[PDB]
Amino acid sequence: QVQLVQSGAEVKKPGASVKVSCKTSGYTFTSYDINWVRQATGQGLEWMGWMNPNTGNTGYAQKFQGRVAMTRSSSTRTAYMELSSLTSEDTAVYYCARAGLTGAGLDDYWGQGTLVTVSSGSGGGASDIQMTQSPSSLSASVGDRVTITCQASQDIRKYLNWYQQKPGKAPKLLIYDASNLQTGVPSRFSGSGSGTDFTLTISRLQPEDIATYYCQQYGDLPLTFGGGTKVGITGP
Amino acid sequence: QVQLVQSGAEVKKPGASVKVSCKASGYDFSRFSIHWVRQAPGQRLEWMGWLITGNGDAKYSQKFQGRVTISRNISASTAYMEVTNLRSEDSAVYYCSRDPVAAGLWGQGTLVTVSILLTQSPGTLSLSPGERATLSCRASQFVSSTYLAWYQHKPGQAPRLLIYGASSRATGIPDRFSGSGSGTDFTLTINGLEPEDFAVYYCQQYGSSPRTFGQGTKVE
Amino acid sequence: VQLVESGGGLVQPGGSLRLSCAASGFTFSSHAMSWVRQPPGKGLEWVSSISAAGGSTYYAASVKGRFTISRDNSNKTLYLQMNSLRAEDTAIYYCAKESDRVTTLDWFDPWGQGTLVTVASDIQMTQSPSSLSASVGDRVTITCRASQSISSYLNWYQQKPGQAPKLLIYAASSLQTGVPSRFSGSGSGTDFTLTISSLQPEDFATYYCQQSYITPLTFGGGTKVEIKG
Amino acid sequence: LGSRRTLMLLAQMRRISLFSCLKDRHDFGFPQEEFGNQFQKAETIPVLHEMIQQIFNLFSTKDSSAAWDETLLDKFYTELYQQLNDLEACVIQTETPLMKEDSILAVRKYFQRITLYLKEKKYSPCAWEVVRAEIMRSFSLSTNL
Repeated sequence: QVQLVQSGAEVKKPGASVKVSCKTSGYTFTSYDINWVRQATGQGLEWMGWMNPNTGNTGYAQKFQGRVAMTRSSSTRTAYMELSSLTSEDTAVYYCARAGLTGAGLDDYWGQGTLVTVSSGSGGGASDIQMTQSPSSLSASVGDRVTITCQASQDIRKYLNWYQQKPGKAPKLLIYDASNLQTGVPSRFSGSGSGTDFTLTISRLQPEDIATYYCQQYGDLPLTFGGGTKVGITGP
Repeated sequence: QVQLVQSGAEVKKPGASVKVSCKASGYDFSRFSIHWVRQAPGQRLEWMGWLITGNGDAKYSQKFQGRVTISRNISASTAYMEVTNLRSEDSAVYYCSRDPVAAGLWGQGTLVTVSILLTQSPGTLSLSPGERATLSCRASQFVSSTYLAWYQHKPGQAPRLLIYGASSRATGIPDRFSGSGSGTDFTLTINGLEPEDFAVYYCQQYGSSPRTFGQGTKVE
Repeated sequence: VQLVESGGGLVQPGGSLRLSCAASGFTFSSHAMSWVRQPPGKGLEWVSSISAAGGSTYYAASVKGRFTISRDNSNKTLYLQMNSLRAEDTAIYYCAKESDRVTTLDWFDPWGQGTLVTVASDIQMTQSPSSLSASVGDRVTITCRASQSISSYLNWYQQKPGQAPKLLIYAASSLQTGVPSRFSGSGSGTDFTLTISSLQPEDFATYYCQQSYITPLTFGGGTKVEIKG
Repeated sequence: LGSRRTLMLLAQMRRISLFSCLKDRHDFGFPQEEFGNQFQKAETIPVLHEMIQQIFNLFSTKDSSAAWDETLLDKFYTELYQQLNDLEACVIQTETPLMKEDSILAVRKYFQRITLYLKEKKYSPCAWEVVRAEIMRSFSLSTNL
């Protein structure tokens, strides 16, 4: 089985550095890029950068350039992300992610997360692609068809993923390439849309779907996630 | 390197039996099937049968049923073909070949000197270097586009496969061999006649059993 | 070569209708066939294609799951079953013969007279300009841009008011038999051009480009060539 | 198992990341409909045979030999050869009117687009990575992996 096991919880002072490790197992380390995504307390998913474990190539989001360094140790089958000059805004769960079938891009493989706490918010750049996900939260009853929209500032053809993130867990990929259903993900989760309008649709709402949903794009860098929709069920 | 080496030529009396060996090297013997094809002098190719080196199942062409036995030695990675009740008509070069037609793996042949209608048109055609040979192959029954092949049968040597799957060039075959065709009317094309191109080309079908062959088009 | 469409009519939203296209003058069983529609006052839109022997079918995203293309090679007839009809489906439906046994890397020729029915792709085709004014004798240039490389798989069609489209150029530059030498096509990859060296009175028409690189097959917005004041 | 080993070798062949080639991404229009539903796998044997033969042809060109590691390419050919053998052995051991000749032609046209793309892009490292990733996708789809 493909497994990404990350280092434990960290508590650092402001100005200090933190190095998170991601040890891989199951299938050749060198063939798949490792991406790093963080998620601050009460925030959405934020892409930090990527590293090709074959050659060592790295790309970072502008927000983290000069502060973040992604490394790998082939001998140990382990990737690393180091964040320097930590500030209070850097307190987040850091996740590593293995690349999909193409050996590049974000996928269903994710580490467990690493809590970096800086004891004494989200968003990219002006020109970055905007994933405007609506609504931010909805509350339908069991059985209702939940309809979620995701809007893009630029035409990204079909380079979109739809993730379901449960509380305290890593995100699970539901739909890849805007409309293909991920294996194992129940058929009732629909992927629809092309270009600048996308729409995920959970049909028979079952309580095991109560989670926050995001739309990650890959039609240009950096990778931008949607706002998020907290789907919840309404009782008496 | 991957190689298929056959036993030396044998001379037999009528009524006797002959056993041809085919030693394989460079690959895992049990992973591929071995076919046996013969060619009488001045005649076309004739499929005899196939054998799966893993379990040992064999299938023979109707003409050889009861006369031929195809066996293997897994320890020595050698395939064997034995023919009984030999006659003057069995005087032919016998070839062993590995099953993936795109691989083009064949033995050097073994001449036993004993003392789907594929209509390849034309039979012989002369030309000079710098011309376009428009060879043709037609089938009686419907042959799948994927199962048509083209070979360059040099004198006495194994047939050098050029086009497998009616349009794909094998590794080594130059881009001048623009072989087309699909369905029942297939074609072999040569753009610009190189001096070394002169040989008798064959069209094979590897779809339904038995695997049939064309007469052969002589380029001179 | 003739293609005769029938079965068109007024239908209620949600209802169903079956269109027919009777073919003659050619080997129907050896050619793939397509349905192309044209909403009132709008451009051409590829609907569906079926292979020569009927085993392979392709549909535009807007009709997938609602429409079904089928064919009877014995009776030389093409069919289009339209279910769950919407106001969006209101259009003149044309059947067209494709040059090969299967779709892609081909062209539509000829087209039927059309039948009236009254109730997206990742390759965008941009035509420029949307309309142009020209005098008899003028050199006319129409451009067509593809969102990605389509090699040389671009066709040009001429459509006069109240008439069905007609093939002018196939495979970016090949002139169709019977089309005057004043028409010429050029380009490869993403940029293509249709040129009329000296405009004649019979050339005032709407011109459309069409990519045949991959399915869904798509048409440009169209360029109306009009008189000059 | 054999299909997984083919993909393993094609994944190992990867030299550069597709993330460095995002502007060279291209839609080749893989004819997914020609491989039908997973229930009609017997009828898709000749189509799958053509697909594997076309993958072999694409990766055995002079340009492919220059672009990819020889050791990995040889192991890749071995795996493709094994898959072709299994298909041929089954055919030797059909009643469709077209014999899915239309489907085989659609597969050929798809590989023709890949060939034209590589030529247009002058066999650049990015063009080869886009093609390698496309074959990873289409091969998994054709084998219902």
